[PDB]
Amino acid sequence: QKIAKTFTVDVSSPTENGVFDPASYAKYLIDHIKVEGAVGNLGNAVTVTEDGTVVTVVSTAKFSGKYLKYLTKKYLKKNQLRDWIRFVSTKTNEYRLAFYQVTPEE
Amino acid sequence: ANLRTQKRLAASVVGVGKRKVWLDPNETSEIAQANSRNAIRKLVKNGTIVKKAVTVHSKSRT
Amino acid sequence: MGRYSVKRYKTKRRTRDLDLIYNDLSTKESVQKLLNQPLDETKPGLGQHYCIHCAKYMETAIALKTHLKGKVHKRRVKELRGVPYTQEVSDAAAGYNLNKFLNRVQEITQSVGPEKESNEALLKEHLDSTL
Amino acid sequence: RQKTMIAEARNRKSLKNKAIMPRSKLTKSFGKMEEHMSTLGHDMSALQDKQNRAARKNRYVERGSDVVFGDQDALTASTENGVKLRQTDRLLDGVADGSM
Amino acid sequence: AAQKSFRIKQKMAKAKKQNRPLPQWIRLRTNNTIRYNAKRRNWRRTKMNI
Amino acid sequence: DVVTREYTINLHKRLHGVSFKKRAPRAVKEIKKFAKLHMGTDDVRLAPELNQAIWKRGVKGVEYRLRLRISRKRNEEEDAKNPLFSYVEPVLVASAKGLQTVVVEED
RNA sequence: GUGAACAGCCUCUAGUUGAUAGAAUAAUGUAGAUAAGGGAAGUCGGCAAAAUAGAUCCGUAACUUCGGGAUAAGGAUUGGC
RNA sequence: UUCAAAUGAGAACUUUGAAGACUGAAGUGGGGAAAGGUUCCACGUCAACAGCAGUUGGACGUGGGUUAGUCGAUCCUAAGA
Ligand SMILES: [Mg+2]
Ligand SMILES: [Mg+2]
Ligand SMILES: [Mg+2]
Ligand SMILES: [Mg+2]
Ligand SMILES: [Mg+2]
Ligand SMILES: [Mg+2]
Ligand SMILES: [Mg+2]
Ligand SMILES: [Mg+2]
Ligand SMILES: [Mg+2]
Ligand SMILES: [Mg+2]
Ligand SMILES: [Zn+2]
Repeated sequence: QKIAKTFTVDVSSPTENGVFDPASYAKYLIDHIKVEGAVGNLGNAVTVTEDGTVVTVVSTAKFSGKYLKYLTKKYLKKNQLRDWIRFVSTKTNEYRLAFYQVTPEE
Repeated sequence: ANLRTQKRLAASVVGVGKRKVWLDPNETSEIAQANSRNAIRKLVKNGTIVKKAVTVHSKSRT
Repeated sequence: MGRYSVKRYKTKRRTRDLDLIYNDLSTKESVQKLLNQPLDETKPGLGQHYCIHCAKYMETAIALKTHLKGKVHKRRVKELRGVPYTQEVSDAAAGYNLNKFLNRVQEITQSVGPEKESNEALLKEHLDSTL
Repeated sequence: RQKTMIAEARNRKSLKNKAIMPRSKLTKSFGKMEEHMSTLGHDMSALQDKQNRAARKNRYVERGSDVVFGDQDALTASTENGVKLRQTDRLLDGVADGSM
Repeated sequence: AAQKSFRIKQKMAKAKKQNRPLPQWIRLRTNNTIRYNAKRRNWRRTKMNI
Repeated sequence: DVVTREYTINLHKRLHGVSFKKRAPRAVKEIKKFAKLHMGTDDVRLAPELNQAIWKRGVKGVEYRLRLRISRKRNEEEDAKNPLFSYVEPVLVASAKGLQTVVVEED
């Protein structure tokens, strides 16, 4: 029916490397998650919170990990981090932001 | 160098056609050393040889 | 230039102009003379079944009914709805004989307009009754 | 800037004939990463520290093979027909000496 | 043909073993007049005719 | 001498009347001749990104105007028949219209 | 995918990118086109081209072995929302 | 068809990458029958041949490779011999 589902995103690596803003990311999710085809319709259905290293989304209305990845990739493209940071799944509905492979300059 | 054999072996090992196989142009000597499918598999694992994605045939307009 | 335009709008393959058709539709006497014609072999359908708007002869009453129940006739009627666009319009657009064009505009708006509309309505109801 | 981004994307993309290579399978360089992050306007201290740690970990120490065989080659006469050690040479096995 | 007879395969084996240039030590022999293999056969030049 | 400049090449008047199968190859050759004229170097090398910019709209869809960056540099190899060569790169701009030749400070 | 369709056209998987090249753009050719007004006056001869063409609706003669002729002929329409 | 790099004394024609195209499932794809007979593959390699070229090759030199109670022959009979 409307069993609540929890999705977690670990932003620790980009945040500690100082290229990411978890508060801006969570605000972007709050402003851009759609319910019944419209933004701004999260009344007691979708809740997004962040504690500096983990962003949690609790949803009872048609939210998938594919949708979360789509929105996160949109945010990274908007911040011009899409070429360097990717969104991956560690376990089911637990995700993280990682960097792409970079060889040292020396 | 002549990497025709390595291109064919990489296609056969990965399971795609030769059109979907990418050999790193900078690791030419490393690729040239690979005479066997086992070495080809090692190159695929370390990323010298990469499988490309399919070309899209979208059905949005259909 | 191209073959379609040349072989359609050649000089010898010309059709009746919009202002001439407007003058034919303006008065009831012209409508009567166009509807009631002597039987003439040189015209299709012995000169009967003639659409005034399209300025075209059809072979039969059913053919005329099908033509009237179609978009081509509707396009011609919508084209004829407006000002007939004489040379006075182009002269006024250049700024020439402006008072003459304004007089023609007010005459079209007052006298020739509603009478032509009433003639069109009467022609349409006559065609509907007789077809 | 938006028009320039459109032009750069058009020059980069060739989607009608083939797909774009995956970034998860490609690798890039820290110089390009640093210049892009500097253009974005972040702080490069943590990234530079990580790169310095990786570079100082990636050490090369000369080994005995480097000492002895580093500047040499061969050590074995190259055969005329490109054969192995125990492979017969139909053409030349009856003529033992290279002058003949 | 892939499904061939043993007789055909035997003649093919003999042709394969005959297909070679001269040994080089033949040229060094005293009063040698054999200077090349005058009966060399190639698959695309002269057919074996079964 | 080592120098870098940005130019606009008018490919429209140079490809005017060219057979459609030859338009992009002739554009490549026109860029090579343009660089030879402007830098005095018979050795002209085009960046593959510039080749992509030339060929982006097929064999007969070359742009009217292209913004090029041309760098005359030194031929570092000791077997070089000429001491200098030109390297031509694309300049992906918002529009190639209304741009004058400028000198880039090499830093 | 379009479309009645294993048709033509475009694409995915897979496979090619082979066939001496470069530079110019005279005549004459080979292959392909357009053309004012006239409309077979051309020519042994309408040769060759052009015109027609899918689908829906109206309508269809002589003759006939009654089965056909027949898509006879002659007309009207077609998009998008 | 084009660009760069590599290889090489030498690169329009070899290799890899970067592009643009094409075959368009009645294929320029994947397998077979007849026929051919090692052309398959690797290493070496350019005198001759590949109507230009050549560092490439179905070329030249040296080798490697085809594993069956169940797939076939083998057994049966057909027209016939
Ligand atoms: Mg021309
Ligand atoms: Mg004419
Ligand atoms: Mg005559
Ligand atoms: Mg005459
Ligand atoms: Mg008839
Ligand atoms: Mg096609
Ligand atoms: Mg086979
Ligand atoms: Mg072979
Ligand atoms: Mg030759
Ligand atoms: Mg051989
Ligand atoms: Zn009408």
